[PDB]
Amino acid sequence: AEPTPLDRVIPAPASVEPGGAPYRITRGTHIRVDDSREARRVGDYLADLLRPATGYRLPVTSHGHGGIRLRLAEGPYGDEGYRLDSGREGVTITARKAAGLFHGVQTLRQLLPAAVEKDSAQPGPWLVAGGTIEDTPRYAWRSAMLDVSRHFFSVDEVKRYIDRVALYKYNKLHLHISDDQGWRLAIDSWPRLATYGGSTEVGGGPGGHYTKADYEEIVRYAASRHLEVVPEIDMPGHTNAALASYAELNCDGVAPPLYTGTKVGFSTLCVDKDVTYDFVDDVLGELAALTPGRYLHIGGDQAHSTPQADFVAFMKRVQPIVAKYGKTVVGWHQLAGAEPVEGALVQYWGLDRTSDAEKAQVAAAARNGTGLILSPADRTYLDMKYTKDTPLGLSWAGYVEVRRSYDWDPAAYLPGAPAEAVRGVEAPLWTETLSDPDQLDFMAFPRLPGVAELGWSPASTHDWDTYKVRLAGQAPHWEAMGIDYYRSPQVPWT
Ligand SMILES: CC1=[NH+][C@H]2[C@@H](O1)O[C@H](CO)[C@@H](O)[C@@H]2O
Repeated sequence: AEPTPLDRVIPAPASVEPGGAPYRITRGTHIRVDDSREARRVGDYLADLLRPATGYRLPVTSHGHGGIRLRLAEGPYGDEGYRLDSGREGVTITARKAAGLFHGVQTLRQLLPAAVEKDSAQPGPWLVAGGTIEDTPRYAWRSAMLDVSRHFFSVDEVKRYIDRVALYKYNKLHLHISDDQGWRLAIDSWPRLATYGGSTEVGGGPGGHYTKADYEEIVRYAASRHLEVVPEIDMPGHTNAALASYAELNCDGVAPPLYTGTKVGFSTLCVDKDVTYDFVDDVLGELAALTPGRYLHIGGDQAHSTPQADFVAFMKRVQPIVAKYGKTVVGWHQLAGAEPVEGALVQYWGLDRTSDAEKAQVAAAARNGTGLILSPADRTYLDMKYTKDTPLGLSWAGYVEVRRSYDWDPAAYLPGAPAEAVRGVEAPLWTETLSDPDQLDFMAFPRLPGVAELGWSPASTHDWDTYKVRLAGQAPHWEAMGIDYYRSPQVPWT
């Protein structure tokens, strides 16, 4: 009978001005896109979302009057923002670019009743609160990571996770496609990596890998949901799958057995063998050809078997290879202490218990111009248990309930780091313990939207007490969408 309030959206929109009567979507509603082919793709995506639960035809049309209009226009919304106007006559989403229209659609779906997400016809009514939202993002780096190395996830399961992150306006998908327990991408020049290095996973199950066509399909689908794919080939540590596949990559020339455990820090590429850099060049060159995004993530975490000076020598030689293939380096924050090249970004995954000296090394790099991606392990690691009783996940970084994950400020977080060095945030989901897509959802939700809100919303909107009510408001939508989630006692679920 009553619309959801115009402000009950995550991320919190930059500006919300409620007023006037709601729009009611009915069988006469059309989706109008004018003559833009870019807007027509967004219109078709919206019609796909709405047709099952409404049962309405919802034709996507160039001309029309009233109804839902998606309009590309010059305006003050940048590359990702939009304005959404709703009243008795219709709803109009205006933006500079298709990504902004797409973000406005993600808001519109949160404004609609939870039953709109159902996959068969529902009664409605389909109300959208009256007023105007004007919305633009705080940070440009708003990313979610999936580890498909520890347990492998199929192309369709990666698409499903893309659809989860698209709900909350993430714009980057970091795929961790190599580790000790699996190598997940076909490399034509090193064909044993995928067939043998991809042949298993944590726990000894059958593993799998993406053919180049599978990977292209993941990239294409991600782009259709306005996610830029950031692939990671972790080096020089976390390389057992590669080392097990090619004896010659090992310092002693002996291939180790495939690894199906969960320990870390034991593996290393051979920093002083020429073949090591031919291998990296070949692999990063093939990956670049599949990567229309700007970045290649070279990892750099837990190289505990690589002495410091060898780690530095290795990264000095590898960073220029990323440049050669026309991309920007991203590494885990161990790179900060190993001469990051100009323009390289580092991903901070430390926690409150990380040494002060280690924090200061990252802060010094930031002060020196190195951009920071924040993903603290005791804040935004979605594989981290909520409490001691969580049946999945890890607790190496302690326990991370919903409020802990949300309630901090990226601009005022790492001591000594300039706020302008912070490019944004990431919510990584590591998979030592997760082996099916429902377990992924149970650990991703309900913290995933909170990290998206950190990336997107203005600092002035940040407030746990009001955010938790917006978060409780998502639960019926997730139930209609088939998403399992942790029902935290911190959140006032209805
Ligand atoms: C960057 C980073 N290195 C470690 C750490 O994060 O924790 C993950 C599990 O939470 C683990 O899988 C990974 O090897």
